[PDB]
Amino acid sequence: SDDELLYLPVRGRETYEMLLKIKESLELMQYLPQHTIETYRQQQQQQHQHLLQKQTS
Amino acid sequence: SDDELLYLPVRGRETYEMLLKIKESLELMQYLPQHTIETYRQQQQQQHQHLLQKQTS
Amino acid sequence: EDTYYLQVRGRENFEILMKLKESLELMELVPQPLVDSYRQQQQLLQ
Amino acid sequence: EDTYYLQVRGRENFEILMKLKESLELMELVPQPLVDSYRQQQQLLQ
Amino acid sequence: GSDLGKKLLEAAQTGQDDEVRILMANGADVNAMDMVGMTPLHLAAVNGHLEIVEVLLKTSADVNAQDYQGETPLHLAAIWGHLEIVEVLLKAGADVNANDLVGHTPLHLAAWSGHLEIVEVLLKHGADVNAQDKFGKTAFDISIDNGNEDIAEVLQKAA
Amino acid sequence: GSDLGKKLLEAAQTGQDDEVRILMANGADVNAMDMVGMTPLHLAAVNGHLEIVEVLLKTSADVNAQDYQGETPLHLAAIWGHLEIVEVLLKAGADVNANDLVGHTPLHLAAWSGHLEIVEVLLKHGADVNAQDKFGKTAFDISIDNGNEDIAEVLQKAA
Repeated sequence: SDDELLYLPVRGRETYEMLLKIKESLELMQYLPQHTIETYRQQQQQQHQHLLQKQTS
Repeated sequence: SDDELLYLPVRGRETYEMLLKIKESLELMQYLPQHTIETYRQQQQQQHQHLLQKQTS
Repeated sequence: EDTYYLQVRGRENFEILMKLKESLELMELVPQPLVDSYRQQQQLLQ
Repeated sequence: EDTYYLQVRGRENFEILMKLKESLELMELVPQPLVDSYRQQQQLLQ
Repeated sequence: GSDLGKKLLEAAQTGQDDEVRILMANGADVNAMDMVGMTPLHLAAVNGHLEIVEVLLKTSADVNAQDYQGETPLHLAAIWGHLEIVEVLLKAGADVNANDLVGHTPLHLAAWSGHLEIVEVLLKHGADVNAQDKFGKTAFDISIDNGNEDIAEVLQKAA
Repeated sequence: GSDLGKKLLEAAQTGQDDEVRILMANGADVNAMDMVGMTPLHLAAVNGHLEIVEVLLKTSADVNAQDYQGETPLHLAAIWGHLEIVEVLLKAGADVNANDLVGHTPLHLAAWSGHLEIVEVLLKHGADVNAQDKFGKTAFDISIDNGNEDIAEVLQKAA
């Protein structure tokens, strides 16, 4: 049994292309092994060691 | 005589909606008087007085 | 107040984002009735 | 190196952007052949 | 639609009187439409360019031309508060009761913006105070919403 | 498509062996498809879950099931370098020469990734070294592109 196939009407090339880059990135994640995800997510957890702040003076 | 009417095919609600917010913002600018634009643009020129930089230490 | 800073790589990328920053910031200055006419227009074209 | 910082107002807005940051950063790890299969698939559905 | 057409839209928008006259002399389309369907006359009305409005009104340009949203030059002179332009559009045969797509009359839009003198002129030319938009609202109903008490009372006196 | 179907896709992806067995016992669809058309067997192959692959291959699940891109579990075990999984898929009747939408065989994708042992196994099961993708490229042509000299020479010896 398949996921439901919906359609999204998009006014214009530019919005379409943008939504396509987005959809593509969300869907093709499915092809990644968890070893790859977990590597990514540990990379990301380690970015938190050094947190973002707005600097002053 | 009218501007050419092109159509942009968009896969999905989400990309469509995003491209619609964009198109809308680009088109509806036409309704603004130059006094309003020029006010905006002087506001923007004055933001340059204080430039953005990445802070350190 | 509600000003936000960001950073982008690539001159072409910066130019697109400045074009949209402009058009999105100016949207607040468009009288609501003309916005409503406009959104009416888009719905009619469906 | 080519890391970029940005700032967003609104928790819902941050969540969408974190979802897409994830999916866009992971795209580099998708073997090109499977990307090519995928884009082939999209063109066929036209 | 045409090169001179776009230049004339832009000259009308930016208040380039001599450019307008020269583009028109060279045969620029006075019915040129921008991306929202506005004519040079619309854009001259938006941007407050009275001389350019008067010039364009000496041509075949339709004073009651509708953009893609159904706005006439009189809608846009009204909302942006260009009293002189409102006056000459009305003299040139502007329909005082023209409806845009959501059923706004120039009176709704003068009410919305709080332009008192322009509400007065629109009433003087027979603006219909009992006209309802898509959302069932009079000029009055909108003056109320937008806290325009001066205009609220002028509108109630006329209904 | 179904609730148990999605849980089984996710249990297969995440290597939850007991969950897989329990979902299947409770009647979870073994042909459930994710958003790219992958079956639990595809996802077990991607993620290297040998036990889960062996379990699913004792069901009606099609070993040659194609996702929306034409990838079979053998394509994905091949590209991600899961030698044991490649071996059991081949034993379970995996088509060694299955084509995806751009004409990649499992051999193209093992070549692409530089998985030498897997190229060897695919040849051993009769991989066709003379197969061309959409872009006119053999396994060989791709080993060359991706600087896989070991695999380049194994492929040339077999053609």
